[PDB]
Amino acid sequence: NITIFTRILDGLLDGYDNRLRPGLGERITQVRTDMYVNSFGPVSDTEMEYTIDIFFAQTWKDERLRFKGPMQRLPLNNLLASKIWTPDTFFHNGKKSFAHWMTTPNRMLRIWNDGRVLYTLRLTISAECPMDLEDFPMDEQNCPLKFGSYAYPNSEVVYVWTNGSTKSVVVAEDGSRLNQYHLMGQTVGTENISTSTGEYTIMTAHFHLKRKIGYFVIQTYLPCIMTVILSQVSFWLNRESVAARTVFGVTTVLTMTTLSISARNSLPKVAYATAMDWFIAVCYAFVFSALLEFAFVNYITKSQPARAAKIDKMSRIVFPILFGTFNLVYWATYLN
Amino acid sequence: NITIFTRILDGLLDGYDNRLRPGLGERITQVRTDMYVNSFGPVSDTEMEYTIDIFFAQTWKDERLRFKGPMQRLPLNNLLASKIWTPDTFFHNGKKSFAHWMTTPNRMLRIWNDGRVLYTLRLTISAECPMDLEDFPMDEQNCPLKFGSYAYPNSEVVYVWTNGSTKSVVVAEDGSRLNQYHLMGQTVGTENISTSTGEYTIMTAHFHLKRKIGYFVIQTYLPCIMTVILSQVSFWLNRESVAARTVFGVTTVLTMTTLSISARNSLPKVAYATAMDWFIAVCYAFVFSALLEFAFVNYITKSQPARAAKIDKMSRIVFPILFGTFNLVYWATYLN
Amino acid sequence: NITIFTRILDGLLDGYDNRLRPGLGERITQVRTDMYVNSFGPVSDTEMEYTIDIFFAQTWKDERLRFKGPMQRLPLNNLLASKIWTPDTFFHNGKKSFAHWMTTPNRMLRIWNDGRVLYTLRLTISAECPMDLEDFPMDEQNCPLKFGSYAYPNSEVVYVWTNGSTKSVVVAEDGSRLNQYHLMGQTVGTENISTSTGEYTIMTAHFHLKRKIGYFVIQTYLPCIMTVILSQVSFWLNRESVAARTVFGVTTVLTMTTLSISARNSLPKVAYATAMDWFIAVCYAFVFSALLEFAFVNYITKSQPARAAKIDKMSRIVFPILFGTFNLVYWATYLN
Amino acid sequence: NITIFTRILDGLLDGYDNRLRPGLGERITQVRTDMYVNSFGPVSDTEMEYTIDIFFAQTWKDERLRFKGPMQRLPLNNLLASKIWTPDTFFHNGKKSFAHWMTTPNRMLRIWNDGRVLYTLRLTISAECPMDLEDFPMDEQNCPLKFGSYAYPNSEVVYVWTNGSTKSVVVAEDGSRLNQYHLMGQTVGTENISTSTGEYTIMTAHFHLKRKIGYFVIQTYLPCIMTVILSQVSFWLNRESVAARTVFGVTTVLTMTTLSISARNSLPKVAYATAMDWFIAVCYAFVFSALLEFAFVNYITKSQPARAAKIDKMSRIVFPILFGTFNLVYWATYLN
Amino acid sequence: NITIFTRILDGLLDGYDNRLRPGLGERITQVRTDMYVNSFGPVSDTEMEYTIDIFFAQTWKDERLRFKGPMQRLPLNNLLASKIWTPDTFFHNGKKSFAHWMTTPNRMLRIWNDGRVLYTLRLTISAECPMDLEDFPMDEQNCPLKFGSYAYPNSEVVYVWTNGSTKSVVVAEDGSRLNQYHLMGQTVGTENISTSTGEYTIMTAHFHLKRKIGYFVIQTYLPCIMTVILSQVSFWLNRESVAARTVFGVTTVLTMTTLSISARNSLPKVAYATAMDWFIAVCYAFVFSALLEFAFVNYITKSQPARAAKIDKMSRIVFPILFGTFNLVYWATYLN
Ligand SMILES: *[C@@H]1O[C@H](CO)[C@@H](O)[C@H](O)[C@H]1NC(C)=O
Ligand SMILES: *[C@@H]1O[C@H](CO)[C@@H](O)[C@H](O)[C@H]1NC(C)=O
Ligand SMILES: *[C@@H]1O[C@H](CO)[C@@H](O)[C@H](O)[C@H]1NC(C)=O
Ligand SMILES: *[C@@H]1O[C@H](CO)[C@@H](O)[C@H](O)[C@H]1NC(C)=O
Ligand SMILES: *[C@@H]1O[C@H](CO)[C@@H](O)[C@H](O)[C@H]1NC(C)=O
Repeated sequence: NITIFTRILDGLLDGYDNRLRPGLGERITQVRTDMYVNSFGPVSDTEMEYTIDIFFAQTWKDERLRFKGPMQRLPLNNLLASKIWTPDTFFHNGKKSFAHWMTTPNRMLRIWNDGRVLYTLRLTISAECPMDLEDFPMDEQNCPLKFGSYAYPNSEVVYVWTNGSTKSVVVAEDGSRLNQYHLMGQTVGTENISTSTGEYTIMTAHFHLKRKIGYFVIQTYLPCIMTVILSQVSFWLNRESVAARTVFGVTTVLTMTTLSISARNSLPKVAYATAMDWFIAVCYAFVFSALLEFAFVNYITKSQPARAAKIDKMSRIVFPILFGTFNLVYWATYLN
Repeated sequence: NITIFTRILDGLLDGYDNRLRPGLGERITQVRTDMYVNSFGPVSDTEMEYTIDIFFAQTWKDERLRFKGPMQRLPLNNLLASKIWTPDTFFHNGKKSFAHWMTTPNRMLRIWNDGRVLYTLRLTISAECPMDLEDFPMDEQNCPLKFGSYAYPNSEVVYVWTNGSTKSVVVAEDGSRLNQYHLMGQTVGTENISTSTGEYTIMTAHFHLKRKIGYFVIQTYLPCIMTVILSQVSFWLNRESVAARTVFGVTTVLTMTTLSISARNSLPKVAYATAMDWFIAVCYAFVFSALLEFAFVNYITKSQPARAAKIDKMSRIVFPILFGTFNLVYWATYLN
Repeated sequence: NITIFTRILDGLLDGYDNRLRPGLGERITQVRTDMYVNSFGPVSDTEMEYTIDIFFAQTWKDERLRFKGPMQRLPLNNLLASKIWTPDTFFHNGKKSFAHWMTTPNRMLRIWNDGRVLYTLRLTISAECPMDLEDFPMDEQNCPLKFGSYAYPNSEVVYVWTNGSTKSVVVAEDGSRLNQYHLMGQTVGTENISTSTGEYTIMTAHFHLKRKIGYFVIQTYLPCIMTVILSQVSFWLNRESVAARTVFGVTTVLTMTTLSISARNSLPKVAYATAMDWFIAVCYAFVFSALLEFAFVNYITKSQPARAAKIDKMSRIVFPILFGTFNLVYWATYLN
Repeated sequence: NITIFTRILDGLLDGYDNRLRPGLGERITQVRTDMYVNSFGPVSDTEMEYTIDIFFAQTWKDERLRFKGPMQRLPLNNLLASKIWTPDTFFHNGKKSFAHWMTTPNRMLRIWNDGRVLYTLRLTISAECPMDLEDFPMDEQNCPLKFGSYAYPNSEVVYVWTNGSTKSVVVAEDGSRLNQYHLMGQTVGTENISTSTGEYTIMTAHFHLKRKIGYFVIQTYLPCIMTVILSQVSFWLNRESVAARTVFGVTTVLTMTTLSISARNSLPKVAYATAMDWFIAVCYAFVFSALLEFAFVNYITKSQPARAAKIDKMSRIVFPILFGTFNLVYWATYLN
Repeated sequence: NITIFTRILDGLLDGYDNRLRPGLGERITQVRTDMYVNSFGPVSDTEMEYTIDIFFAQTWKDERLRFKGPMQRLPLNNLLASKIWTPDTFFHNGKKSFAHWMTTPNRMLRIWNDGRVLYTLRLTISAECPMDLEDFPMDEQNCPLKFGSYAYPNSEVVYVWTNGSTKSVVVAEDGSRLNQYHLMGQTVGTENISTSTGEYTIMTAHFHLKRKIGYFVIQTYLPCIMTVILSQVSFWLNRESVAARTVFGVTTVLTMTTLSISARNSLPKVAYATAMDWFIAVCYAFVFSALLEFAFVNYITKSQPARAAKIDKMSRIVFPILFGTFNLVYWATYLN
């Protein structure tokens, strides 16, 4: 009762050429793609890439595989995958894609009487995600995933998402777990590209990432915030205490300087200014300006002590308000 | 007397198809899994994953392999592994699983007269272990290990642990050696998951990890503890010594600041506060507040020196008690 | 109607030897190469190399593959690639070249009735790009890409770019995206090299890279600029304030020192001076010289106070002008 | 005269099954192992592992390979290695073992008339070496190397070292070169282990490593030694010089603090105290205590100046002696 | 006219056994080796290894390959490489050697009528280069490259360099480009080694490397040089300025301390002192001694001010001369 299955498989491969796509010279082969994200791996900002584990699935029609038997489906494994024609799908932005072979090559092959074929494949893709860090860290990144045929133009093989966008891409609840990103949602798109070798259909899946703030708050913003507050303490010290107020300005300015370098060490070496950089510069100005106020006051503490005292007392109030006022504009500007 | 063995093996493979699971269309194939952990590799907190070396073993019944002979068992190696059907077991959370091929592919295959099959396989899994670092470092992590069929639904192939939980998972005494973790114990669990391709049985093994404290004590807590004590020394200095007390506050605050950044460098970039972070903040407040006390005292040392002296003398006692009182609440809160 | 295709392929391979190049002993095999850069990967300055993803394409004539049929072209995949002769092309400067095999080996094979063959191959090359960092960061780097035959001398196999330079190399608009480089343009070149085994033709593709400045401005130049300004503040302080002015000179000089080490940490360990290094040295001299002025003034503040005061007042003006004057010469010298 | 060799090899493989161990069902197969260490690779303390390059050799008896001919030996290469049965030897603690295939798979196969077989194989093992860093750096580590059969229990295959321990393991004079370790010697051991699948013989080779001190002396101890001496200089300064002595204590304490963190950065994240840590703590106490002495003296310099001066003068002598006395106990305690 | 080539190749393989070396049992096989270094890769000092890309070539005589035909040579590729016997050459010190397979395995095979064979192979070797850093950085390193047979003793296979040393090893002009090394020249050597398995011939190629100084000058020496000069400035300050001179000594000593740690971070963890370390120690003594002079002077500024002033004035001259005098001895000692 099992030998029946074996005979059918031999018949299907009898006179079957895997080098020829189904329906060659008769029509255009249609392929349906559905993606299930097993886990959305970490996003390496420095390398401008991300890791993803998916169960990539394809469906298409092959008349040569039509069969009649008691069983309407033929679940199988990688053993028969190489014996028949499969599309030469590849990822344009996939820099290094390697499948999993342990314990067994994770491949599923199913066939129905009508000749429909289902070929689900597991993959891990280190695809690149270019990002415009103009509003970093309050940025919404759109990491795409582009794949298509390598040798079959749009006139021979066509890729189309199955059903709607919701069913086309499925993300596991526990899979979408990142340390510094929120997976807001997913979208799909298709387009044609003309090249030297002809037109090729392209399937693009976009993942909307909303960076979660709070790590940099504990890392960069707070030290800058407290650093500015530390410098303003010098305004409460006597003018004649030249040495004491000198340390406050010198130490704070250097403290801000090292934070600027340290903060960008983890950040990618992008040749443009981010929102964080502007925030650092403002904090640098406050501490730097505070030092100037002391130096200017100390310079005129002899000729006109009266005005010098007014500046010191006035300074204690002006700077905290300006720093507080700036923050509301800053955070409100980006958090909206 | 050895040729007898060779003839039997040829007979078993005579007319045997490895593309068809045993008992197809007659019943549901039952698989028993037992795991022996050769060594529990290091846990990379930054990468939120861990390494494990195990002798994964599976057992199932195949009537096609029934044989009669003087020997009741047929120990073998990887040579015959690929010649017969094996389950397409894979690890859902296994990000990169690679077997060991040196000196020889570590695979064992045994067969009995009844047709029972034993297939033990060695593997090294870089599986991911998501962790909720709300109580870090005093946290108990539950790193799971999920595996199941990739192409055979729950209606065809079923995985079940053999005997009880104790015998199902075995850990070598010397294997469970980690630098910053205690292997409290192991547990097993099974569940069904419904997907587009059908229901699949899932086997989950949970390892209970109790992080061992003491590395961070020598790394983060003690420098913070001594740093707070260092700042309080300024309370024992004369008020007029403005420059001397100034250095204590400035240096200590920056010292705490750098520790906060340095401490999280090894810690993963998680977007939420840990218990250690709260401890750092409190230590920051003490040193920061100590500076305020000196600044406030130095500001009113002219108008009302009497009250200023009282604050200084009172400060020497209040702060150490508060810091000592806080620690008892802190450690007792988490160590319980 | 499909079997016709299968018969033709069998006929082509009937009596076809892939170990013999086409037109052997009759003429010289001519190969046309066209390159399409899918994406210009990051350039690792420390490793003096770069990553590139290209669709390398070759064209040549093979009389043995002449065929007659209804279809004038035979699109195919990697399956037939190994069945026929192909050139042993390799990259001389390619340190580690690995192709992409997922989902399928990205290879295209096309044949026409005349016998023309097109063999496009995807590759990722970690080629080395030697750079002369004499004008770093204002440098224009010319990263080449050299490839040629490994076993067929120039007398047997010849590589020539197809059409002009513009069509020979094509770069995708989104592919040429780097963090700290501008892809100004591309060029091609060919040359013969004589070795022990004979003459071999060489095909060289040069990419002109214009480093984009601005990352180092926020990283190195600005801290140096503000550091120099910070030191000059000591010139506005009273001479008798020995301790206060002492901190300015000491802290600034060390600040410059650490920047010099930190700046070169990311830079490759090149045994020669860059333009940035000279800029750092000048900034070091200003801060260092400022300390000398205070020390010299403090030494003669007793014997001849009159001249000491003149130097201090004069110093406040001389140094800022010299630093400002130097920058115009510096930036203008390289930005031209 | 060469064809004679070819005929014999064909005869040996005629009717030879590599899936059956020699002497099956007649006796227990005996295997002799001899190891020649080509080079003892570096030991990664952080990863708790080491690299080793060896020419692993095995010897056993196979009656099926008995032959008669003019030549008493048959030197060969990897070509015939896969054609005959070989043991499934594997390394229990080998985390990632990969052989060398360039230029050719480094395998030797020799056969004599009696049927004795010699199978030498080159390997590189990233085996793990657990270490008890209780006396670090003055520690003697015993890195083992365990290997045995994966599928053949102790009742079928037995591993035994050949001759004595000296001949069993051979280390090249230039191979045993490490940056921070001395290869004192080697030893061998055998034991039986009972598991679920049966008893398996185990062969263990232990390498005695005596860590060479001197790198940490220039890295950790000396900075601590000079740091303590630097703090004691404050004892030679006048009491009224509050600011000057303040810097000594503050800077030295922070200097010790950063050394503690920096020292353990290279050290593995072990959750227990090492000998170096205790040495650091003592040095921390001296600098910390020195600050207390100044603070205590400065506090009572008004009420009882006489006793304050005695403490300062006495302090200059007590602390250096205690630090010197402690070192003799420390180094002598571990260097014995 | 092409079929003639195909027939000859079939005849050569007709009755040809690749498991038997040529001239077996008749003479000793002689192999000539010539090396062409495509590029001398970077030398990783920390890992004590280097990367090299070479076109390794071998030549030997095989009577079985004698043929007669119109063409006197048979250029080929990797296709026929595995069909015939080749030596089992391996690199003793090669830790990880991997060939290049893209676009095609870079292998050339040529045969002449007499039976001479040429087999050029491309390789990339991460060989280890032990170094004695006694005179670092002014050191001349001799990185070797050892290779030989793995299974054929010296009595069967012999390796000999072809012609003289100049022709034996060839280095491309642009290939020998390193960041911190000069390729002074190359040499070859041969020797016999006796082991358990017999005598094996060894071929050794030595590369003479002259480290280029200048990177450490900008990294370590200059900061130390300026640091010493900075400390000596305190000698020009008034004795009563206790606080000011205190900062100079404290900051400079710590600055030297951090440089010592930072300098060795890139340097390998060698357990012995280098020339740079001695230079650092001397610079440490100057800054450390300068602090002692101030402390000693400040201690006796009351009892005998006259002698204290003499020391200060004398100190300003003695220390710069000693530091200048030391450098001439230092650099001249190693630069000769
Ligand atoms: C691509 O080409 C096909 C040709 O049938 C067309 O139907 C489709 O709309 C095109 N897609 C785009 C995005 O232009
Ligand atoms: C999974 O399905 C099987 C069907 O027989 C059932 O017996 C089992 O209880 C199910 N497991 C769970 C966890 O629901
Ligand atoms: C290389 O040799 C060929 C021989 O035909 C010649 O035509 C060509 O000009 C040569 N190229 C160069 C750069 O000399
Ligand atoms: C292991 O078992 C064998 C059985 O023959 C015995 O001879 C040997 O002594 C045992 N080894 C140990 C260490 O117990
Ligand atoms: C190695 O042995 C051969 C034996 O013929 C001898 O000719 C050669 O000189 C020996 N080489 C050395 C370095 O001793």
